[PDB]
Amino acid sequence: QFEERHLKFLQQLGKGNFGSVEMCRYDPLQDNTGEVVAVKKLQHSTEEHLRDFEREIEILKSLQHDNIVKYKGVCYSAGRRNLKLIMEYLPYGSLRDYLQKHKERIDHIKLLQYTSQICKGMEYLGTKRYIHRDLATRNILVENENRVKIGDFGLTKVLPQDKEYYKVKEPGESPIFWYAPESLTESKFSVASDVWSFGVVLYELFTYIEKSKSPPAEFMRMIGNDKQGQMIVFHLIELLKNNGRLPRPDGCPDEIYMIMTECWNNNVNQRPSFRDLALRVDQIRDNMA
Ligand SMILES: Cc1cnc(Nc2ccc(C3CCN(C)CC3)c(F)c2)nc1Nc1ccc(F)c(NS(=O)(=O)C(C)(C)C)c1
Repeated sequence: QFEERHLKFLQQLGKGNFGSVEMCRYDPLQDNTGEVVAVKKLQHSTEEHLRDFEREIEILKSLQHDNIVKYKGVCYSAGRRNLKLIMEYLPYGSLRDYLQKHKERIDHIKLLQYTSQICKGMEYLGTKRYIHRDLATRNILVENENRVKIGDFGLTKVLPQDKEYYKVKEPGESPIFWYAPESLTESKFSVASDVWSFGVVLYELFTYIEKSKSPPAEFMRMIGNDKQGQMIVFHLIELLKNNGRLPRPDGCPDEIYMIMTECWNNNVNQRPSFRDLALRVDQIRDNMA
């Protein structure tokens, strides 16, 4: 629906796993009344990466929800090379940077508002049998001080119709410090592993992205920064199997940390559902106010 002729590059917002996002202005009338949008593109437009990207575009086009970033369309060069994904532009950036910038103004009730919105988005994903796999505060965008949206689906996979997990081991490597143990061991991704990584997201939120307190920093301090390469993963594995966990962030109430640790259950079936998570978070929020 979008003509590359009319996309005006303004800035690069960020570059991730094989892709980049740019702030552009769609101005077809050339009269500077066009709207600012986000444009996602691939940087090695391989045929693998391109059909992965087309599956991602279909997934996003199929999602409609207040806490999911709005798909707007696609734009492709002459022929079908240089496929680009057009999305709404959220003006406050990732939840990670936003939380780091306004940490003295954002109180715990606000953190829980964000948490509840994240779990409603994730529950919508699950009702569509989608597994996000990559959920992290860097992937959560801020539309304004009262609304956040899950903002990238480059790793989202559709569950097989006959099973509740999806096995995928991708070249290059991903956020091991957000990954469930079964995803480190057997490359199994499921709603429950998304729940584990939501627990890590909640941890993130209550650390306010303090420098010492990132999951990579805490985990590599717990396993020792002396170790190298592949062995990192191995040690992480057993750190998780001896119930080594991320610590309670400073100032976090014990019930929020208990939600965190309950999503960090080694037993995949004993992890809470996103609807129960929203329930508990909304009732804690109600209690605080
Ligand atoms: C869809 C979308 C709609 N709007 C915005 N708005 C937006 C506004 C402001 C800033 C920053 C503020 C100031 N700094 C310095 C520069 C920009 C911003 F980064 C984004 N972003 C979007 N996607 C996006 C963009 C960039 C990213 F890195 C990520 N991360 S990502 O998912 O992991 C991955 C890299 C895609 C794998 C996602």
